[PDB]
This record gives sequence, structure tokens and C-alpha cells, in this order.
Amino acid sequence: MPSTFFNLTMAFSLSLLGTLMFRSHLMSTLLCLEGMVLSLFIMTSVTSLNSNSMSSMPIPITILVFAACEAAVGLALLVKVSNTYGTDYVQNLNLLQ
Amino acid sequence: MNPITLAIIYFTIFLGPVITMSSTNLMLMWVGLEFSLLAIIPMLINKKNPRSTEAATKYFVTQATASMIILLAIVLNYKQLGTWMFQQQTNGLILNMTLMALSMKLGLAPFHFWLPEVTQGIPLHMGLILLTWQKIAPLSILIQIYPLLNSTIILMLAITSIFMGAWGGLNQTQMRKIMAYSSIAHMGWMLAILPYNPSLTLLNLMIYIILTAPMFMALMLNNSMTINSISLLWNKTPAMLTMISLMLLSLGGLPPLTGFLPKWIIITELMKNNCLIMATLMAMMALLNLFFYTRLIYSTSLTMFPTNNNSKMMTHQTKTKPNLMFSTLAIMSTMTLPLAPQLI
Amino acid sequence: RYGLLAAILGDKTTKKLHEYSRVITVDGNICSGKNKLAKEIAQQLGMKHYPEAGIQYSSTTTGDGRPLDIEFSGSCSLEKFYDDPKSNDGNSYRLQSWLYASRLLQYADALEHLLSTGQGVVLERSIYSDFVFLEAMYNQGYIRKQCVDHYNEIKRLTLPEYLPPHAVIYIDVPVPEVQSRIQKKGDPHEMKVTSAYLQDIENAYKKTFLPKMSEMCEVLVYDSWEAEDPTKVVEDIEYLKYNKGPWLKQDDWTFHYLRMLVQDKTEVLNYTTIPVYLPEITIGAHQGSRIYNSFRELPGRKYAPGYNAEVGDKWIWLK
Amino acid sequence: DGPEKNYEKTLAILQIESEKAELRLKEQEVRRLMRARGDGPWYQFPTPEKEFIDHSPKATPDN
Amino acid sequence: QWQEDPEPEDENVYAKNPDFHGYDSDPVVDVWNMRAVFFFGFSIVLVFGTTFVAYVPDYRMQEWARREAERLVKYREVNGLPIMESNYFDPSKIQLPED
Amino acid sequence: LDLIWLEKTIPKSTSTLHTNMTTLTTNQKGLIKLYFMSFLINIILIIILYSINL
Amino acid sequence: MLKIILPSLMLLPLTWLSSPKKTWTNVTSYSFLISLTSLTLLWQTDENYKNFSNMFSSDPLSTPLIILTAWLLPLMLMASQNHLKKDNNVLQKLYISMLISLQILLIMTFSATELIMFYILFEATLIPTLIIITRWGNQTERLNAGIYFLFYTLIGSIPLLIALILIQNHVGTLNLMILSFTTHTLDASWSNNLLWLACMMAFLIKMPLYGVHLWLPKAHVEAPIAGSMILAAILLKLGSYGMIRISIILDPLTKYMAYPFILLSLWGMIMTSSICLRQTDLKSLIAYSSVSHMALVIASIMIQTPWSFMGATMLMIAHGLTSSLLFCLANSNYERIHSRTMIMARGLQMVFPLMATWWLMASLANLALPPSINLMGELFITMSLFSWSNFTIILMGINIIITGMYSMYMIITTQRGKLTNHMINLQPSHTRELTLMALHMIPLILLTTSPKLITGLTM
Amino acid sequence: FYVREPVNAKPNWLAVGLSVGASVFMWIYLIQTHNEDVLEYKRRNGL
Amino acid sequence: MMNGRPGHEPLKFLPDEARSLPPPKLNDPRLVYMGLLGYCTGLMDNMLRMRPVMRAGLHRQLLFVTSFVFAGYFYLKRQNYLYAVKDHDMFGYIKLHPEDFPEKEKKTYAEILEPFHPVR
Amino acid sequence: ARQWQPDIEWAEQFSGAVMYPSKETAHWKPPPWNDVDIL
Amino acid sequence: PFLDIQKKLGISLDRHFMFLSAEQPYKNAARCHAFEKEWIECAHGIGGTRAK
Ligand SMILES: CCCCCCCCCCCCCCCCCC(=O)OC[C@H](COP(=O)(O)OCCN)OC(=O)CCCCCCCCCCCCCCCCC
Ligand SMILES: Nc1ncnc2c1ncn2[C@@H]1O[C@H](COP(=O)(O)OP(=O)(O)O)[C@@H](O)[C@H]1O
Repeated sequence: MPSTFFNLTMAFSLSLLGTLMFRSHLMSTLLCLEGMVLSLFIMTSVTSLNSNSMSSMPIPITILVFAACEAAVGLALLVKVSNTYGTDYVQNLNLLQ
Repeated sequence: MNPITLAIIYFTIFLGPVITMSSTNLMLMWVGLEFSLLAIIPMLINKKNPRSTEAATKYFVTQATASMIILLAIVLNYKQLGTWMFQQQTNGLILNMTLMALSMKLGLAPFHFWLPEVTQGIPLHMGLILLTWQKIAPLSILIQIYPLLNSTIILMLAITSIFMGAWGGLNQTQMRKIMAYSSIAHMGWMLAILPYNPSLTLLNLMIYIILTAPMFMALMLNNSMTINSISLLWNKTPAMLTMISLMLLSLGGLPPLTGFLPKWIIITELMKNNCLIMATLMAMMALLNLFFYTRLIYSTSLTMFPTNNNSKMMTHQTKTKPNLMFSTLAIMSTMTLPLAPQLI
Repeated sequence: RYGLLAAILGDKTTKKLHEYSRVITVDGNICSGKNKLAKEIAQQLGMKHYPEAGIQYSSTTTGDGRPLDIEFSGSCSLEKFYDDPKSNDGNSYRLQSWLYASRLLQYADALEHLLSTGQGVVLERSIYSDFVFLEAMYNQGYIRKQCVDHYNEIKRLTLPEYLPPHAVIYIDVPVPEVQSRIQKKGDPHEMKVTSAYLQDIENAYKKTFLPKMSEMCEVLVYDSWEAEDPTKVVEDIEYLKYNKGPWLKQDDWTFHYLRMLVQDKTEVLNYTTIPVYLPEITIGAHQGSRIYNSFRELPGRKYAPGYNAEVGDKWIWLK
Repeated sequence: DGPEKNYEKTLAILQIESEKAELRLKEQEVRRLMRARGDGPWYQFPTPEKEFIDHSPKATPDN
Repeated sequence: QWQEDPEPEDENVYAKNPDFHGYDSDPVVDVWNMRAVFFFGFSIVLVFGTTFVAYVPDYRMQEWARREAERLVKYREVNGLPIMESNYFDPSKIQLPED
Repeated sequence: LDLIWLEKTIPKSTSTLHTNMTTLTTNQKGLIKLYFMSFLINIILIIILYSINL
Repeated sequence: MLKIILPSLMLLPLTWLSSPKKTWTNVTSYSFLISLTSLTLLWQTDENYKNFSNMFSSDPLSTPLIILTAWLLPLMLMASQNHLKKDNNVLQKLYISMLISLQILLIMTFSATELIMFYILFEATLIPTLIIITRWGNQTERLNAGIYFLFYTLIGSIPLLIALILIQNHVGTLNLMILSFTTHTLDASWSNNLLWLACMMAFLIKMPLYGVHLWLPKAHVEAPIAGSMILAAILLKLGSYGMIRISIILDPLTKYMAYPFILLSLWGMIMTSSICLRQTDLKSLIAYSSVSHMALVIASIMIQTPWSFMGATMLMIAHGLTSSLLFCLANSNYERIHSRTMIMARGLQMVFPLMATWWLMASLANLALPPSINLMGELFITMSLFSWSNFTIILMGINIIITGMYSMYMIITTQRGKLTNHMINLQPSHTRELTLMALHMIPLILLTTSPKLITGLTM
Repeated sequence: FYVREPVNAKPNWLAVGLSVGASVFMWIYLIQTHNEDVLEYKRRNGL
Repeated sequence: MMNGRPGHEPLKFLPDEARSLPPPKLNDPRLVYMGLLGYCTGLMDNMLRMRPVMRAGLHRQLLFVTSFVFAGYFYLKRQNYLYAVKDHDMFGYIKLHPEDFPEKEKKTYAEILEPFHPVR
Repeated sequence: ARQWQPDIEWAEQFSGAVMYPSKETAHWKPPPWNDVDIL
Repeated sequence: PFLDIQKKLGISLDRHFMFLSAEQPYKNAARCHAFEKEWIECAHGIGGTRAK
């Protein structure tokens, strides 16, 4: 974990760099967004497991349950967008200028 | 909306901030933030106009990544202290993350780009909720953790917001976006005093809520998203011209009205704490905010813009009244100043 | 009041609908004998008949109902429309814009009666059949191109929200014929109507109005002889299937919101007052302020309905 | 009523204002001290509650 | 061009109401808006006010000081004391810095 | 000195300084990628602000 | 001092509740009496200041003004009964109330013990004034003028807000009484050299200094007559009253931190006086006359010698009354002429015999004719300025020669020469116009009989 | 009068009685609270 | 700030300790202000809804003037307590930590020599 | 002579999606009043 | 926290499990339970500024 918690953390930052620099398809962000939730879920589960802190295992899952719906909302917005613009491409999302 | 759905959503949009405030286990504070994100998105696309889908998809991505960053801070803390909550010992970077993240959900400073755009594509009503019952949640999390956050960053985000809000507002002519910009600014003052006297943040918020809620129900009484639209207020409903005038000058800091107190006591508290550098620059550009407020004053009240013949038709018909809240929140806001000592 | 509360507890439009809860708008030329037909159609099927919406369809609907002074009603003359076409002041466009606002009020009042009572409504000409006058006016020197754009913008902003006419009974007495009818009638001005105007109006009905509403709503065109016999047409209206038409998706929880709109006249025409400053439409601050101080000072108007004592309202001190 | 009333009234106004002034300054010094000292009722930031520490006999023997 | 009124003319209020006093168009309001303005304006402010202001007694003590001087100058001269000694706060009271 | 020099210097200049500053800060594409990247820059600078003042 | 104030507040209920036809007389008649109650404050039988209560006080410097502030509300409401008599009966009752609030606020500001009470009330007076100027302003440019009047005062105001909160922390109370009897001696640092500028600058702005006075010419030009009277008579003097009470602290720095302003004002006095010499708009010329005669005041509230101060107090009250008189008669010409141009309307004495006598006396008050408080004032500021440096007489000597020239030019090209051939025939003078004037000058004659009352705190 | 009979033609008599009656309950509780309060204050402290 | 104080009532409005403080006089200028603040709210409402301004809703006018005032007594009652706690807290500390707040001594103006800057 | 109330032209400036129009910003056009677009 | 509706209502839905020394299921003591106790019974009554 000393260096196994640095890989996961950098994974979250590499996923951070991803969600923040868009490119074309919006799905790739959402998908990326999810890459973080996995990294957070893995790190939370890892430390809870090596702290033998069983009282906290509820959290690793609450994180996933909330993250799943969060993503559900995200995809419905995505479907709504390629119903209004025929694509998920972000450039289209420039009307509010 | 099937009234049942309306209830579930509205309950969530309301259980969302309330769980955040009540809980101490940060995790439970995070899901309170998460529920607010999920509940607001359905209402945002109610018209389902092409502009709306854009609004929600931006609001959601901005909100979601910030939510993930807030969770990372809680996850990191869990390994630097077994506790699920920030403590004196917390690594400084851990707290700064929470500031940036929470300053994105609240939309302060260099993350102020999403708010003006989502405020532009959502209805006036959902505009209010997106501006004022969604700021309570994140601010609660910050106010709780104030003893630990950095005085430097907050100040920079504070000053930046004040400037960005002011400068942005000067050019805007769409009302929804003028308000979005004002909110960025006021939000700035609020976060300036958080490290020093959180109790004043809660005043600079309430007053902002007691000022903005009447102002928006005014914009929608005639549902005018344009200044030109609010300028013909004199024909559509003449009485609100008087209070719209005072509330907007109250939103800016002019001295007789209630709006001065938040700026005055924040400046008094910052000078008490010696930031006479920071406080001075903030107050000065705060004066820029009044310029765009008064430019609107000019169009809506002090000068009468030309109207359309078809307006005579709308006069004939009885005007659906403004709720009582307008009055009670217009007066308590435009003139409570004589009662400042007890407010603070 | 009507609101979610009422809707939540019953007060559902769907429960109040029936074979004859429909909207039938009969449209024709300058004189198609359409009033007569509309009246009868409405009676035969037991539906409310809404008179054509004139420059004053709003004062009658609001307050005393007594004809307002011309300047209070937007200073529009159909009379001056005819005697002075392409007028410097543009009374013709102001007449058309007020007419669109009047039918917007009439259509909305009609929808409110339909969803509340459940009774159907015959509205003669409608917002849907107003464009033919403007198309003919632009085809003529009556209105300039931008004037057209301003009407189209108001139409695009307000008309889509309201549900379409269920069916659109139509009469088609030709322009030569109508010109004859008008001349036989005594109206000194109506008779100065350019034949071309009549034709252009007719065309915009056939080239645009009937095909365009035909796919979204049932269309029943009848010639002069057919209309004289409403019964004939009533039959057709009854055999109508109202199969197509956006009306099919109007669930109760959807009607509620539409009702709450028509229930609010101030919104129905909210976009009718959009701040687009074309010169004819502008009242002007000094003239507009005076007309307002004067319209607002009329008895029973200086205060909301129920609160002005002049007309005999009482209990104001407890209302 | 006289010169006596204003002279005595002005001295009373000065005593209230002098006493208010001394207290306002002492507040600022007390508030500087308790923030850094943390030895006074104000600025007593929270730490977990021992009311949840589980002092029960645990399974392992070193708890 | 847009719709608006033509500039209104300003009436010669002196054509009707040839006794116009400048306050209001209808004559009785005018008369009663000068009969009360000359009165409350001149008759009981410039007159009663100046009367009261004139009778304020010994304003800022300058009527008292021309006597107190006279008895001090009476007392100082007869007893041989300097009329205006050159230090006011006595030197004895003043503990000067000893450096 | 009245009119132009004392109106171009104090009253008008301050008018222009701002006007120009709003023009640059408010001329935004409206595209999300651009905006977001700016969030990236911010995270970077704040990361540093903490780092260097460790 | 709640009779000069509470009865004032009650005026507002009277302007609203009263009949549309009788609204004007109830308000004007009652505030004339409100002025009579104000005269009671003048009864000072000993040198000690009358501290009415904790928040409200009146000392020699404020008392001469509170009475003027109460006095002009009657007059303001009498000068605006003509224009504003074409309104809808609810625009009037707003204008009357706006005028009423100005003196309620101004009476309190001049009668305030706590310096920040001054600030809150000080900067509030802008709200009523901006409405009077922008809402009823005749010209297309009042939106602009309003902006200039709000920003110049506001940008100056926030520095004072920071400074006064700053001294409260440094000393511990902003109570003018204590601050005076307590040791607040600045230490000539670079920072203090800024504090001093922070406190004085907001006051120096509304007291037009040569550098920042462009707001006043623009504001009075399009402002309605009542707003122009208020700005010249009471509003500008708010800046002077502030400089007198604020320099009790910041005692050491002004000895050397004043040179910049003093020179700005005395050279400013000459140039502002001179441009009056060729300005076509009469209201424009009176406004620059106001800048120059107020530039003398900032040069006496900075030299800080006993005589300066009461020279200042004499001139401020006197010039206040004179300026209004000039702005009031300018309006009477403007309403009949319908143009502000000085060149038109030549020869009026031929057609308006008396208004011309009022014009002549107003001009003689404008220039320093000797049996007038106006001259006593300048004679005193002149003396001290000479004491500061004998050379000052040269600059305060070019101003006197120029002041004589523009004051008489206003009389020579407006009230003499051949009559204008046929402008819209000029209807005779109303009795209101003439009284509004008489009400300005009869007090100027009475005050000149006993100058002691308006001599200031120093003497 | 009005073509569309004003909805406010005759007072909502419930809205009077809960508006009037509510306010009179407020006072009787408020004035009660004060005198009751004064007492406790007086006795809580010596007097 | 004042939160975290010993004995803090976690969600209470005004702890009974506030019973010791004097009750706000019903005519306290502030409560009277709240009253006027209220009447105005009422009048304003009538205006925005286009009703005779003063002669209408005479029942509402009462609800307003009587709601605001009711609120006041019970709010001021608290804010008064909060301020009173502040002294209890402040004064106490000055003593418990006496050395930090010593009573310095002030010399008579005779001893003190303040530099005299001539005005000339 | 009556106070100058704003004419149409004074009103015009306040239209447009940005008050102080930039070089490229001016190219933009005001948002649709209905909040719904034609694309 | 910001609004303590939990202490007031007496409920403890969010406090029972905030630290490693809280009740672990089946009383399986966590790791570092020997210390967190010692570090929170110490900082109890002493505010943070002096728990640091
Ligand atoms: C108060 C603060 C400022 C307020 C300004 C606005 C106030 C308006 C409302 C109140 C107006 C009246 C009250 C204020 C002025 C009071 C003046 C006054 O009381 O005069 C006193 C005078 C008696 O003189 P006395 O006071 O005894 O002088 C002291 C001698 N040791 O009593 C009299 O004898 C009156 C005599 C009247 C006739 C005088 C005739 C001589 C006039 C000489 C004019 C010389 C040329 C003037 C030139 C002016 C410019 C052209
Ligand atoms: N939008 C419009 N523009 C111009 N004229 C109109 C418009 N709408 C209706 N009219 C006029 O109203 C008159 C009455 O309409 P209609 O009912 O067809 O005649 P009648 O009542 O004689 O049957 C017609 O002569 C027609 O020209």
C-alpha cells in the first residue's frame, strides 16, 4: 500500500486529467469519470481491508451505489444530447455562449 | 410531471442539502452532495429545449467531477487518520482539494464558467434553486471545516470571484446571467470571511438569499430574461418598479439599505484580522457591481423605455399576483439596516 | 383557483371529456358566411360559439366588457385598414398584431372552457388561420418584410404551446364571389377591399392553411352551398374520427399544465409583448405612459377586480 | 433647563462611550488570545467523541 | 416612425386665472397656497425666528467674557499681578522630563 | 485641461480600462473542453501554491 | 434633536396621505415651522457642545447648517411646484418625499456624533439625489450625469469606510467627542500618509477639488432646480463638514500632506473662476462659480488656522444661500426661455423689473461686496492664506478680479442690453418665483447683521 | 360589474378568521410571555 | 466562535439561562421598528397586487404588523442572550487569564510630553 | 419641453447578447426569447 | 455539525462509526485501536487548538 496506494492515486489523477480535457465524444468523459470511481472504490476497500476496519466496509459499496445512479443520470443526459444533435460530440454543446 | 415524481425529486433536492448539514461523517456529507446533483438534473430539463440539454450536461459534468474530487479527499483522509472526517492533523493538500472541489460546486472564481451558462438555459424558477438552495449544501461543508482551510487560497478565490463576477456582469444583458454573475461575486465575499469568522458567512448568505429570491420572482412576475424586457416593467406592473430599484442597489453595497451590512461587517472583520490589503481591493471592485446594477436601474425605473401596443392588451387582463413572499422578503431585505446589531 | 392541488384531487380534464368536447375553427375569406355556419355547428353539437376576435375581443372579455376607446384598445382600425392601405402610421400592421393578440386571448379562453367545462368550442378563425391576412398584406404593399418577420416571431414563440384545432371546417367561396358579397353589404370601407387582397387571402388558405393543418388535424372544406346547410356539415363533424393530431398524447397530467397556462392570460400573451422594437408596434414612452394612466384610471380598473369601489365593489377592507 | 443639564448629560454620554470603547478593544485582545491559546470557551474546535470508543472486551487480546 | 405624442405646449396660465400666483392652476388652491406660504414663510419664521435668535442670551459666552475680563483686569491690575501671565498651566504642575 | 485632459485621464480612462477587461474575460467560446481545461490549469496552480508554500 | 427629525419624518406620511390638490401647501407650510423648531438649537448660552443624546449632537459647526438644511426643504418644494406640476399625482408625491428625505438624512448627517453614522447617512444622500437628477432630469445626458455623481462619490467613499473602521480598531470608538479628547497622533509613516488621503479624499471629492470637480458641472446642468439647489447649498457642504470633524484625528500629517491639495485648490480657484468667464450655459457658469468658491474652502480647512475655519463656516453657509439664489433665478429664466443659453434672453430688466433686483443682489453676494457675510468669509480665508505664505494673495488675488468679472457678466448679458426681439413672449413673474428668491436673500440680509451665529467652531 | 365575476367579489371568510384569529392568538401568547418572562427574570435574579 | 462553548445547547433557540436576562420591553424601539417594517410589507403587498393600498386587507395588515412583532420579541430575546453570553465569556477570560490583560497605568498629562507641532 | 424619455435608439444598444460588443463577440446574436432554438 | 439535528433528536445514525475504535462487528478489534483511544480520550474537553 505505501506504493500500491500511489499507483491507485495517480490512476485517479490520470483519470482526473482525462475528465478535464475533453475531446469529441462525451461518452469518453463519462467513461473516464467512472475510472475514478473504480480507483476510489479500490483505494477505500484497500485501506479499510488493511486497517481491519470492518465498520467501514459499508462505505466502499455506498460509494458504488451512489456512483452508479450518478452515472445513470449522466448517460440519460448523453442519450438526450444525441437525440437533439445526433451525436454526443461536445462541440455541439455551445449554445449557451 | 407526475405529481409523485415531483415529490420524489423535490424531496431529494431537499434531503440533499439537509443530510449534508446534519451529518458529521463526511461520507454522509458527500452523498448529501450527490443526492443534490441527481435531484437538480431532472428539473433543469423540464422544457427539454435544445438549450436545456446543454445546460444539464454541463452542470452534471462539472458537478460530477467535483463530487469525485471531494470523495477522493475523504478517501485520502481515511488513510491519514482512520477517521472519516477532517481533523487538525489533516495534510494541507487534503483540505485544499476540498476547497477547490467545493469551490467548483459552488462555482467560485476560476471555476465560474459553468454557472453563468447553466443559469442561462434554465427557467427563472429553477434558476433560483440552482443559485440559492444548492449553495447551502457545499457552504455547510466548508463552514464546518473552516478552522482547517487555507487563508491564502480562499482569499484568492474570493478576490478572483469578486472580479470575475463584476467584470462578467458589466457586459451581460441577459438577466439570468447578470444574476449568475452577481451570485459569483457575493459568493466570493462569503468565502473571504470563512477562515476568519464563519458566522458572517451565514449572514452574507442569508442576506443574499433574502435579496436574490425577491429579485428573481420579480424577473419572472413578467418572465423577462432581457433588460429591455424588464424595462417595460413600468407598463406591465408599475408598483414593483420602486422595490426592484432598491433591491438591486441593495444587492450592491450602497449604505442606507440592508445590503451594506454584509460588506460592512465582512470589511470590519477582515480589518480586525488585518487584511486591509485584500479587503480594500474587494470593496473597490464591489463598486463595479453597482455600476451594472444601476445601468439596469436606469432602463427599468429612472428612465421609461418605449413599449409595444400589444402591451396595452396585457394590462387589460388581471395580472396574476406576486406571492406574498415577495413583499416580506423585499422589505426585510431593502430595509432592515436599522436592526443590524441583532442580525450579526 | 385551479392548480396542482385541485388537479391532485380530481379536477382532471380527461375525466371531463366527451364525444363533442372538441375545437372546431371554421375559416373562410372576407365573407364566407362562416359565422352562420359556426353558430349552427356549435349549437347542433351543443358547443360554445366564440365570436370572431376583433380589435375589442379583450375589453369585452375584461372588466365592464364595454367597448374600450380606440387608443385604449391599441388604436387599431380595420376601417382605416381598407381606406388607407400602406399607411404612413401603419395602422394595418398594428391592426393585424392586435388581432393576433385578440385570437390568442380567444383561443386561450376557448381552451380554458374546453378543459374546465368539458364543452367543445367553435372559434371561427384562429391563430392558426391568421397568417393568411399577413401573407396577402406582404404580397401587397400593405406590410414590409420585417413587419412579416415580427409577426412570424410572435407566432413561433406563442402558437406551438397551445394544442392544434381538432378539425378545421372550411368554406371556399371564391374571390369573385366574395367581392360580390362584400359589395352587396353596406360597409363603406369593407367594400374598398382590393380584389387582389381577397385572392391572396384565399390562396394562403388553400396553398398554405388547409394542407398544413390537414396532416395535424381533420380538415372539412365545404363550398358555399354546403355551408348554408350546417346540418350537412354537422354530420361530417360527427363522422369525424379525430384519429390523427397531437391531441392524442394529452394525458391528464399533461393537460393540467396547459390548463394552468390558459388560466393565466398574462402569460398567454407574454410573448406578444416581446421587446422587439419595430416602429409600428412601439407605443412610445410619453404616449404609452399617458394611455396607461388613462386606461388604469377607468372605473373598476384602477384596482384589481373586486377591489375598486367605483363600480360597486364592497368588503375591500377585509378582502 | 440650564448649563448644568448638558454638561452632566455630555459627561454621561462620554462615560458610556469610553467604557464601550475599552471593552471593544479588550474583546479583540481576548479573541486573539483564545484563538491561538485555545484555552477559553471560544474557538474550541471539535475532536471525535469518546462516547463511541468501544472499550468492550474485544476478540483479540491486545485490542 | 414610431408612435409618440407631439411635444405639448406650455399654457399661459396667466390667460385664465389672471390673478395666478404661480402655485397651482385652479384659483382657490393658488390663493390658499400663497396665503399660507407668505405667512408661514415670512410672517412667522423671518419675524418670530429673528426675534428668538436675536434674544438668544450671551451666545457662546461672549457676553459673559467681557465682564469676567473686566473683573480679572480689575483684580489683576489692582493687586499688581500680570494681566495675562505668560504661562498658563503653572510650571510647578508640569513635571518636565528631567533629561 | 477641463473637458478632454481631465476627463480622458480620470473619468474616461477608468471607463475604458474596465470595458476592455470585460471584453477579454467574457469573450468565451462556450465549448466545454476549453472551459474545463481551465479547471485543469487551476488545479495545477493551486497544487503548486500549496507545494511551494508547503 | 428629534424634533428637527421626527416631525420631519412625519412629513412623508403627510405628502402621501394628503389630498392631491392640497399636498403642496400642507408640506411647504409644515416644514417652514419645522425650520422654526430647528432655530431652537441656536440657543447656546455656554461654549460646551449640546450633546442631545448618545447618537445625536449639535455643535457650533453643525447648527448653522441643520437650520439651512431645514430651511431649503420649504424652498425646494416651492421652486419645483412648476415643473413637477405636469406630473401624475404620484410622481409629485414621490418628488416631494425625495426632497423631504434629503434633509431628514442631511439633518442627521450634520447632527451625527459617530463618524460612520456620518458615512452611512453621508453616502445615503446620493440615493435621493440621484433619483431627483436622473428621474426628472430634462436633458438626454442625466443618465450620464447620474453615473458621474454616483461613481466619483462612491470610489472616494469605500476608502473612507476602510479608514474609519481602521481608526476604530486603532483607537476603539468612532465617537467624535472621544476621538477629540483622546490622543490620536498619526506618525508620519508612508502608510499614515495614505490614511490621511483615504479620510480626506472622499470629503474632497463631493467638495469639488480642481482635480475631481467635473462631476458637479455635469450634475447641476441636467439636474432639476430642486436637485441643483440641494447639491450646491447642502450636498457639497457635506464634504466640508466632514473635513472639519475628521481632521481632529490625523492631526500631524496635514501640516505637510496638505500642500498638494492647497496648490491644486488655489490654482484651481483661478482656472475654475476663469472658464466661468466664457461658458454659454448659465447653469454651467454658476456651477464653476461654485467650484471656485468651494476651492477656497478646501484651502482653509487645510491651512487650519482659527480664522480659516470660521472663514470657511461663514462662506459655506453664505455661498450656499447665494448659489441657490443664483440657481433658482437661472431656472426662472430657463422655464420661460426654454433654453439654458446665456446669450439669448438679453434685456430682461426691461421686462421683468424686480427679478433683476434679485439678480443684482445675488451677483453682489456672488462677488465680495463688503457689508455681506460672503465678503467677511473671503476676507478671512484670504488673511490666513496670506499667513501661510504672503505669495498666496497673488493667486487669491487673480480669483477676486475674475470673480468680479463673471458675476457682473451674468448680470450684464442676461439682465441688461436690448431686449430679445421675440422669444416666446415672456410671461410675467409669478409671486412664487419672487418669494423663492426673497426667502433666499432676506435670510442673507438678516445673517449679515449678526455674523457670530455662523462663525464656526474655532471662534 | 365584471363579465368574469371577480374571484374576490365576496371575502374568503376563512382567510379572515385564520388571519384575524391567528393574530389575536399571537398577542395573547406574546403579552403573556412578557409578563411571565418579567416575573421569572425578576425572581430569578434577586428582584 | 461562540459555538463549542461548554454546555452549548446543540439545537435550542434560547437556553433557559436566558431567563436570567431582562425581557425585551414590548415597545423597545426595535420591536416597534419591526412593527413598522411589517406594516410596510403589508402595504407593499397591497400595492404590488393592485389593491387600495391602505384600505384593503385590514385583516392582513394586522397579521403583518403582528407577525413581525411577534417574531421580534422572541428573536430579540435571543440575540440579547447571545450578546450577554459574549460578555460572560469575555469578562471571565479577562480574569482567568489576568496577566495577559494587565491594568496598565496611565500617567497624568503633566508627566507625559506630547510633541507640539505648530500650525503656523 | 418634456424630460427626454429614451427613444428607440437608446433602447437598441441594450439588445444583443453582450452590451459592449467585441470584435468577434458582436458576430453573435441575441438568445431566442422562447429559450428554444431553430437548429 | 452545521445543523445538529442528530444530537437534538438524540439519534446517532452517523456517529457510531467514524473512527477505527468504534464498535467493530463481532468485536473484532481494529488495528491501532490501542492508540486512537489514547488519542481521543486525551483530546476530549480540550479543543483542537490544544489537541494539536
Ligand atoms: C442660522 C444659521 C443659518 C441659517 C440660514 C437660513 C435661516 C432661515 C430661517 C431663519 C432666518 C432668521 C434666523 C437666522 C438669521 C438671524 C439674524 C438675526 O437674528 O439678526 C439679529 C439682529 C439683531 O442684531 P444682534 O443679534 O443683536 O447683533 C449682535 C450685536 N452685538 O436682528 C435684527 O436687527 C434684524 C434687522 C433686520 C433689518 C436689517 C437691516 C440692515 C441690513 C444690512 C444689509 C447690508 C448689505 C447686505 C448685502 C448683502 C449682499 C448684497
Ligand atoms: N388579420 C386580419 N387582417 C385584416 N383584416 C381582418 C383580419 N382578420 C379579420 N379581418 C377582417 O374582419 C372582417 C370580418 O370577418 P368575417 O367574419 O369574415 O366577415 P363577416 O363578419 O362579414 O362574415 C373581414 O372583412 C376581414 O377582412
